[PDB]
Amino acid sequence: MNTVPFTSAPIEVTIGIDQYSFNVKENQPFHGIKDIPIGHVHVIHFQHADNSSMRYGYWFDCRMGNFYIQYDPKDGLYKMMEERDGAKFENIVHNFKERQMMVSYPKIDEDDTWYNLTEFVQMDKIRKIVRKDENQFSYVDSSMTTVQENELSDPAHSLNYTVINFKSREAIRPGHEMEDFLDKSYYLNTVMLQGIFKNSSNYFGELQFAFLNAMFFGNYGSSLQWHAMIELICSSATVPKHMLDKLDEILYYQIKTLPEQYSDILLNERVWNICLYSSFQKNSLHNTEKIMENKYPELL
Amino acid sequence: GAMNSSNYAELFNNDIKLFVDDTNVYRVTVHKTFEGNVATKAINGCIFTLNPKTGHLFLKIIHTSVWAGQKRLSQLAKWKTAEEVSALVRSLPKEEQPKQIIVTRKAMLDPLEVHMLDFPNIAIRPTELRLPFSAAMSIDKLSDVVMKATEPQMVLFNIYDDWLDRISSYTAFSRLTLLLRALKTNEESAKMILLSDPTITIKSYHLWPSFTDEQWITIESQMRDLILTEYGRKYNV
Repeated sequence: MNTVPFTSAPIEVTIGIDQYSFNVKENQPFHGIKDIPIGHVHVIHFQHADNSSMRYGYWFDCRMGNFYIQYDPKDGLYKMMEERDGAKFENIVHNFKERQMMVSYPKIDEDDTWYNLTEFVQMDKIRKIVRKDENQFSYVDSSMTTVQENELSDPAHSLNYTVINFKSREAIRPGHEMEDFLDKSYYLNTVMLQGIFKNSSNYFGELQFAFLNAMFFGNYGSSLQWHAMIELICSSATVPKHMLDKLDEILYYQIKTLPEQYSDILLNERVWNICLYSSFQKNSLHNTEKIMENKYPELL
Repeated sequence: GAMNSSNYAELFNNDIKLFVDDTNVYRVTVHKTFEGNVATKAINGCIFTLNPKTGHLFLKIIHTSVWAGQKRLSQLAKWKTAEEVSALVRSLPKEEQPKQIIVTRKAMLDPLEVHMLDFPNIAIRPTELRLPFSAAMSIDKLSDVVMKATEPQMVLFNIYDDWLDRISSYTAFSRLTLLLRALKTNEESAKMILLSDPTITIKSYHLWPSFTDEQWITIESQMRDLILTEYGRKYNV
């Protein structure tokens, strides 16, 4: 079990760790989060009590180093940092644990929610979508724009999601216009899976990471990417049987985890109605269709 | 974005543009089968591609053979239209290629956009105008060349005859739409109005009769009267 210590909590803030959240009061004696499950990526995220604008946070994997949070009163945020001194860090964490100044990652044993949301998400793939190669962890916030948003303004602070565009030379073979537009199987299987992603796992990894950025930060560009990657599969007549079965499980846990009160801004009516009722895969997402009908029958 | 009565004069500026109407591409007669079911028989169609400034009409004849063994023909018809327009642009020298193409039906937007991906500088636009280009097959000479075609064929016309010698393209387009609106509302009445005086003929190289300027005013008056009557009848007002 890994630990992310905090130097202090000088400003009142809601702290998230993955799907969990805790309110911390200004100067409350809070010194971090222990018992973090090894083997998954994690996100630690922040919303200041005084500005419910700029949700921000850090993707990390505790296997890749010793990370801590320290408030920066110049830049006015909680910053993730790496401690390279193994002994200093073990000693910092042991003191804070002994003084019980740390909250415990509150995983229920039966509960596979976090695994299910991050099954294909790899820290090495996050660092290629979020480029800041001097850190082993990745900063994301509410307002960061995607490379595809910038094409239609700072390249260094962008989300480098794979560009998907159904009306692009990339998506449409010359002489196969109608065929490729109405059945995107060639765009999905040759261009995206064989060409760019190399395998379904990397494709699902980006899809899951896009969803989580949409949910945790209300990152609009991420929400657009999540929907585009769903639509590309649902709009392909030819999809490997295992990809469809896995997609149904992925989306089921995403829909299950969404805050009930956020369905209006994070779910795209057209895409979901298409996927579930119109598309080639209308009959292929049983679990996702059942949770969407019972939990958001309005949207449809 | 969309073309309407607020940006009407844009049609007659010096930026090359074409209207595309697909309403006569896929044409059927519905009939009973021996077993008492219903079936369609396709007849020859046409794409109506018109430069509203010059009157140049690119009439692509759609021969019934293009439908043989195809499914979902009303959907294919939009894509075949987009394919042939795209082939037409590529066939024109660069300085003749349109800067915009306006589709009379919004269902053509995605088909044409996808077929024109090689031409990012050509704007594909819808219109809020209710244009009567569906009545093109009420012009006897256009109907004749479509129905006689034995293979796919492109035929070039000037839908304004020699009118631009005497009137502007705004006025020529207004006369064309009035004529086509009348032919669409009551073909029989419109056609009677146009040929009632057998001393006025259609030149071999023209589509419409050789009316003097005063005769065109009388004709235009009779077309408006026809359109109004039919409207009163339609709506009992």
